[PDB]
Amino acid sequence: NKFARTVLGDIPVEKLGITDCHDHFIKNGGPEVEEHIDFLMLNVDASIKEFKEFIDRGGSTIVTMDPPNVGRDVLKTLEIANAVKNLGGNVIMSTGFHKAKFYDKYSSWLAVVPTEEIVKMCVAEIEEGMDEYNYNGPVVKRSKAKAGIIKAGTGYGAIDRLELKALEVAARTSILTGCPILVHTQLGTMALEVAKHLIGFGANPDKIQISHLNKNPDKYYYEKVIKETGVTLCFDGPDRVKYYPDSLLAENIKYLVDKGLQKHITLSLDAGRILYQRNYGLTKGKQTFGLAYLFDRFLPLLKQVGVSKEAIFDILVNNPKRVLAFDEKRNFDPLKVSKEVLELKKELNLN
Amino acid sequence: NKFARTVLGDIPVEKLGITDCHDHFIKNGGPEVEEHIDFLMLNVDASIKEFKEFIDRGGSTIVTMDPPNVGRDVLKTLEIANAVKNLGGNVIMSTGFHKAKFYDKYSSWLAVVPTEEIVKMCVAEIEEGMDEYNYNGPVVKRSKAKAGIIKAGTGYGAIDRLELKALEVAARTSILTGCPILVHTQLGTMALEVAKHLIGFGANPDKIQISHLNKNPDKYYYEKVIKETGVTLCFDGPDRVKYYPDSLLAENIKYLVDKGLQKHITLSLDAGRILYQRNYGLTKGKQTFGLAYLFDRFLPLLKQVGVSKEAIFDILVNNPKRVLAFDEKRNFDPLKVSKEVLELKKELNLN
Amino acid sequence: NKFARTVLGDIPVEKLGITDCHDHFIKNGGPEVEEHIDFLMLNVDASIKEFKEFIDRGGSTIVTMDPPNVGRDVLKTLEIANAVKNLGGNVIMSTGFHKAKFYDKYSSWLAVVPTEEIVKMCVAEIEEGMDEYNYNGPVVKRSKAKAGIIKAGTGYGAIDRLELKALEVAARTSILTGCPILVHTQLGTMALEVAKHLIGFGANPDKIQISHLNKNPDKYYYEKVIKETGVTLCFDGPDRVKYYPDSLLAENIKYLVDKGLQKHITLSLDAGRILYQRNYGLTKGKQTFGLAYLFDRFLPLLKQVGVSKEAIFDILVNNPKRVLAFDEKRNFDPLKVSKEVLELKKELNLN
Amino acid sequence: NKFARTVLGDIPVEKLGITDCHDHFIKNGGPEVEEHIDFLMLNVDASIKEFKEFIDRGGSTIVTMDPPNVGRDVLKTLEIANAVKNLGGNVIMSTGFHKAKFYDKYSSWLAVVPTEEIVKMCVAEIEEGMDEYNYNGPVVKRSKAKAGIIKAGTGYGAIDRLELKALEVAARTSILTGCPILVHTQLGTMALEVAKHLIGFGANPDKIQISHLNKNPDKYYYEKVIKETGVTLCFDGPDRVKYYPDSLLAENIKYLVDKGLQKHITLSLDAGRILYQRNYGLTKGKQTFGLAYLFDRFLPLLKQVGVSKEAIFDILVNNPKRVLAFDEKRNFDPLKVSKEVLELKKELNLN
Amino acid sequence: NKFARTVLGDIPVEKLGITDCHDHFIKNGGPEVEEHIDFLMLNVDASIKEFKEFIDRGGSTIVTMDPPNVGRDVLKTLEIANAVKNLGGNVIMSTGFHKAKFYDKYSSWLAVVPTEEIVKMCVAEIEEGMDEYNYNGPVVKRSKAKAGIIKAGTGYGAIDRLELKALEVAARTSILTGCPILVHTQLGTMALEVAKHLIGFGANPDKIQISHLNKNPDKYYYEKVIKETGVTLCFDGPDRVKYYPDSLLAENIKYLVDKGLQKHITLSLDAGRILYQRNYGLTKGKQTFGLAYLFDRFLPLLKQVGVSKEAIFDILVNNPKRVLAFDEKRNFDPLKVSKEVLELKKELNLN
Ligand SMILES: [Zn+2]
Ligand SMILES: [Zn+2]
Ligand SMILES: [Zn+2]
Ligand SMILES: [Zn+2]
Ligand SMILES: [Zn+2]
Ligand SMILES: [Zn+2]
Ligand SMILES: [Zn+2]
Ligand SMILES: [Zn+2]
Ligand SMILES: [Zn+2]
Ligand SMILES: [Zn+2]
Repeated sequence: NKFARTVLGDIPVEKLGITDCHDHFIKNGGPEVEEHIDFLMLNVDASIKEFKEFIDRGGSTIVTMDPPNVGRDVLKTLEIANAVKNLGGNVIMSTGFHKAKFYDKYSSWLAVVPTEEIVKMCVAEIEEGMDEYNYNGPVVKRSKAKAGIIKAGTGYGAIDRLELKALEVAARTSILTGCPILVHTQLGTMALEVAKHLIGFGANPDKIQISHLNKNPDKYYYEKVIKETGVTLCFDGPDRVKYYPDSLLAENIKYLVDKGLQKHITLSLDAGRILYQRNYGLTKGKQTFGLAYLFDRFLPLLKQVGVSKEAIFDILVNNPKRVLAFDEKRNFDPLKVSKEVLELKKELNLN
Repeated sequence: NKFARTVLGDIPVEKLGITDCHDHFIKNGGPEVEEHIDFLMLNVDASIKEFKEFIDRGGSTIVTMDPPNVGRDVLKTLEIANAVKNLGGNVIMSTGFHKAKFYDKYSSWLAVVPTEEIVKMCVAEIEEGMDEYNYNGPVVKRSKAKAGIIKAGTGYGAIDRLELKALEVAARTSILTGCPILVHTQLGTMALEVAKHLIGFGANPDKIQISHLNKNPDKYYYEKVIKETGVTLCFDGPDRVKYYPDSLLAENIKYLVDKGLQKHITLSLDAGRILYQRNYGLTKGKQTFGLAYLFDRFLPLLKQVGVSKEAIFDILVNNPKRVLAFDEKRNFDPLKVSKEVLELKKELNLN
Repeated sequence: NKFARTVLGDIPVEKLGITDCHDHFIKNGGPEVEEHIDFLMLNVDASIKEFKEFIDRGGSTIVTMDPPNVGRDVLKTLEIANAVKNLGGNVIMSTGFHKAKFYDKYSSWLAVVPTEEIVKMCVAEIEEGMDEYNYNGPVVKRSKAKAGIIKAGTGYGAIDRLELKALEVAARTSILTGCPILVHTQLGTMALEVAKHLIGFGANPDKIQISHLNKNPDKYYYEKVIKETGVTLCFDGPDRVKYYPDSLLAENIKYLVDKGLQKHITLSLDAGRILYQRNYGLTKGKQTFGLAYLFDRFLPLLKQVGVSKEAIFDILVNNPKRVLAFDEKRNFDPLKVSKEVLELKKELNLN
Repeated sequence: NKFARTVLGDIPVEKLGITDCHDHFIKNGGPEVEEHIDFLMLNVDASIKEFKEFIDRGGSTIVTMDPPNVGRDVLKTLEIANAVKNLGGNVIMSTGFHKAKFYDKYSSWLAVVPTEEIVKMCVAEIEEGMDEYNYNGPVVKRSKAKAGIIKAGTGYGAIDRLELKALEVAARTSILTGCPILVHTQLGTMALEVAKHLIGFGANPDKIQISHLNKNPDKYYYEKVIKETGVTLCFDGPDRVKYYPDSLLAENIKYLVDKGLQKHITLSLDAGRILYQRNYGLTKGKQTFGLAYLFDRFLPLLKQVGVSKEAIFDILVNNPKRVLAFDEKRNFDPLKVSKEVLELKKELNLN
Repeated sequence: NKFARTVLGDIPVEKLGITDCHDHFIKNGGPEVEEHIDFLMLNVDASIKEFKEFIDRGGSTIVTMDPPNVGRDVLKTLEIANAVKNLGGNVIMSTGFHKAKFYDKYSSWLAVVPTEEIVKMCVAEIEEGMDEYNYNGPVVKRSKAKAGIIKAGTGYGAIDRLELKALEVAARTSILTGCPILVHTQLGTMALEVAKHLIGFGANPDKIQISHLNKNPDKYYYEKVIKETGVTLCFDGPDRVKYYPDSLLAENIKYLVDKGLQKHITLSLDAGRILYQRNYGLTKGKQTFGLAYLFDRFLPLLKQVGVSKEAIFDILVNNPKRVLAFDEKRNFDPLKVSKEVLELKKELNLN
């Protein structure tokens, strides 16, 4: 009797269906918008339209990976989820943290608040309800919607002490609530160490997804991470030509499948800029691709390069059915934390 | 029987002595540091040495104007206060807000949390204790030290809707607790309108300082603001040549005193960059001026252009003793808010 | 028996009334918007409201100084004019050019097209109708509305060769049509030389206004320019604190009046950024000053520093009535251009 | 009996010879130069020397792809063409448009002037003569030289509404005059959609080249575009290491040849920065590669990876003889435009 | 029998005539040019013509204040000097250093080489001949031309430890050789301390000029510096409207003269950007002001505001004849350095 926690309540995992495991609709301000205006995405109407295209093509579930302090909007996302619920659409929202670059290293709550206290706060979003004020300040107003996954983030070619902190937070929260974990890696760097640290803390590899490996297109590395740790690689990459062509990802996915690793791969669009969805594009007077592109162009390319229907079905349906399912709750035991992790925490002044 | 609220406790106002009404020692990250590395000031020893030169010269009290989310550091500022208390040094800390530039207009708590609830949070800093975590997230740990003034801020040539919200917060908190108010203006613009709105909300002009008028060196405007509203103008500007020479502030002050407005003037250094203090300067391998310059150079210049010792004594001692003294508490009545302010809030979508 | 040429037709100069000699409402794209998004001003309703406030205070005429290739929008500006005509509002539009910084120095029509052909195009806007496509390409579609002044612009501390060319275009078009001229100077530099070159070309000093001298607050210079050339100084500057305080402009205007030069001064707000008007400011969620500030704040300051009622009446009414009045048409004789101007044109490679 | 339209007149296509399908010599100002001084290219002598090296290696024709408003220089390009005509050199110039980013979205003639009128202006450059003033304003002075191709451009990962407008201008101009079309794509994105839209408007796929696919090195995509639409891919990329190594392009071209697609490929250097030509390089005191590199290095690399001498002959000679040849003139019939295109124009607010 | 040291030899001070005490003609690369292309000044012919206008107006001597590492060009400046010597023109060149901003703080020779060794190098330039390679590396090739003054520089609102070192270098060189000193202040800040420090090292106030006080227009400050130290203030400022109007400097000079301080003022244009000279301006296709403006515009303004002809003769002729005259050689005794200076060197880590 396994379940996934959607903003509208817990569902049996058999109801996940085809799942986009890392995406966006609303990004309401926050540090990312600070980097470029294209990250501001505030249109419920355009988001609903895009979600309906995804559903038209066969999809059901979208995991919106915005942590409370970086863009997340509970109220507007709830509007979307309610608009598509009668159509079979599901939304899972996230608690937790993004990479350190997005938090003030001197005075942010990630930096200053004891880990145990931050855990209580992320547990509360998984089990009681998400803060409608997104943990922006001292006033909290909890939604009835709960988060169903927790996030952490690592930076370019380095795991910052605060990132190791957030990973500990992810692991403990997952340990305590049973919830899945997904981690943003920057250009697909430090993926192996992210998995190792999470597992070293006590997290279940079965519940771990690592995003953005597409930006480090090293098929050997992909296979190493999977075989050494048992985690799952959530790829984005389709229609991101300023990074890498679609063909590059299709062939690296084929390799992993040929090596028997098809149960450890999920897909996403990570459409987290305004021009990365079709309907959002229209609001900007532009023709752009969005969620339908996955079905209209990328999956056919997977088939063309020789990935089987069966492996595609694992990627879209069975793998997410597994990695997003809640585990049973457990106690967190500090004495089970690996020595490698403890020694790193000491080196990084985290205790 | 009036008192001022210092971080070490309430003191009779006769103990304030010569008072620097707007300054800094610790700025611990935050949005300002984002603009320039020089805003990052993290040295308690350097701070204490500088406070001791200020005291050596005759000073006693420094009001550190850092609102919780912009640079404020309760723990480190307490270290500084404790180091000089036995020299008769006093530190007053601030609650409230800075100008809107420093808050995410979409998702910050200033933008999203109801005024009433923000007021509760600022009142608690004045009456229970400041959050050691500086209100930068949902976990709060209150210090024994309380804030003794509340801040608001306005931007260049404009009062943003969120700054009008912070001004209502400042007025409400002040009304409820009796605490003084100090408002940052940007280049000394909108000073008149800040005064008017605060009074319109029901705040006491006797408790209101407006900072930075020295950056809009308009003697007629100074006089207008003081005569029309009865607030106090807190000038910084000594050793700020990239803006205006010391002589200009000296002459403008001479004019106000000659007009009979000496009770409406306070002074400060606003040394909110690392090269604005002597001891901090030495930590970056430079000779720089700081708090002692007020006495060694600027007051002699005041005397030189013809400001009397009595007027100087009001500026440094009697004025602060008045405007920093807590008022008798009142209840806030929203129906007594002025029609001009009600109309503005409607126009800015605040109600 | 003189007329001014408004976008709704020529009017007796007695109908000009209180005139704002340099301002803006619509800035639709162009080189300025490239410098900052605040230069984009596209709101007809907000413009009309601001215009009505100006009329409410006693104003009648506004001269929108937008050359065709820099922001001008004939269609939207006509909407504003028609909205206020029944209130006695007048709008005068501009042909000609901005400072060289706004024109490609290699390939723009300013750089490349022979002066005589450019003159014909500017004459045509004065005498047949403004291009609704604003001279931004090879297709022209003329409005029934004609321009009633021509602009040129000079840059910081320099008159560029293309700017001398635009000065020649201005002088020739004014000579041929009788139209007035207004020149933008950058920070009030080169104003004397602008005056001299135009007169050198054959332009009537009586038709020439030079803007932005307020940004070079040198009373002796103001006096020199007026006494040596007889042109008119159009000041902006109220509520522009980042440059200079209102008080400085007032006192410099008092100086000029005291020297007998009150017939050579006009006033303007030059509200050419979106936060420089009250109603535009509301569209961005801010309280700001705009056109009414001239009457509510700056004119009373002029009185307060001692400028006579007659001088204010000249500045606001009689001087605009003189400088905006069309001259009798003349022919331009090139062999009559001053020797100073001829030599400079050789030096700058303009033949 | 087919001709190509060179700046020196129409020539039998058999006289095209080896053809560089996308290159540059003169870039006189314009928006690109605004991006980087390196785009400014003004040296006729250096350009003629480079052209002579190209001829010395066996080249004959160079298509210079500068649309009127972005860099184009009729006078100087004619100087180049006249200097090499007796050496067998041919120059073809372009009318039409660059990508939207290079035009003011509010006030540029692309934005504001009705499509039909723009078409007339582009047909005129093809059939009467190019404007020596490059359509940079309201004065036109036609050269005897005519353009022999029309350009459009699309931006990164999107076709802007104005770009769809320029594509319609390109299709209509080609249908009306018979001229060929070349489209800049940004990083090789949206190539398939560009092809379908042009075709949708009624353009002859046989007349269509699309540039920059080399920047999206996806052999499957290249193949899809060619097979589904019949257009021709004009690659640049030799000696552009900051994007991709020569080897990648060579291997992708080999792939296309192996799949039977060798008739759908042309080559170019797109030497549109000053350090992308040997002789221009010399003027800046640098050793750099230029046009000769095509023959000295890249074509030998194509042989090395196994591209047949026939495929290479097709790429350099036969394919350009087909794609650059004028079609018989036709009438444009709006009712023939595809439903997909019509629906998109509605979605983009283009009627 | 005093002499000044020009690049063509020692001259009797009576041959100085009207002397521009801080200016430029050639700025050949260096750290300044890295800040803005406008600092690049390479035109000997334009420089000569400008010098000739200066001479035509009555001027004789120009002190070019470029220290060896920042822009200085011995070869080209000699060309200029040689072209005007027969017109009675003199060029004095400089040794020493600019402000610390222009030297690598970690590894520049100023940072790393012991003070004593640097003094030897600067002494060599005054006494044997300037390095034609400008001390920009290990290979030295001395000109027959000697430097006739030594420079030092201080930064904004601070004297950097490396600037104190350079001040020590300046004092020691001056004490050893008798040469005069000129110090650039940044925005006219720290002028008092520069004076005190040089004096505390043992330099003669009679030989000291401090530049750029015009950027800190505080008349009381000017008087304090002169009255307390006896140094000379070298003003630039004419036609630098982006800082301050000419009228401000004229009035502040009038003040100093009225206080009996006319012997302590020199003048200069500091035309150290390419548009700050008339002839250089012409090479850029612009009309600009330069050296002649001193005589045509600024000196008449001085008279206008009431500065006497005798005060003006001092500023131009008598004062430079005093401050630029060599002192008799003396010995440097480090034991005689003021306690204030010793104390600061310890605080700044300079031992
Ligand atoms: Zn991510
Ligand atoms: Zn994402
Ligand atoms: Zn402030
Ligand atoms: Zn401050
Ligand atoms: Zn202007
Ligand atoms: Zn303007
Ligand atoms: Zn291109
Ligand atoms: Zn190109
Ligand atoms: Zn300098
Ligand atoms: Zn200089």
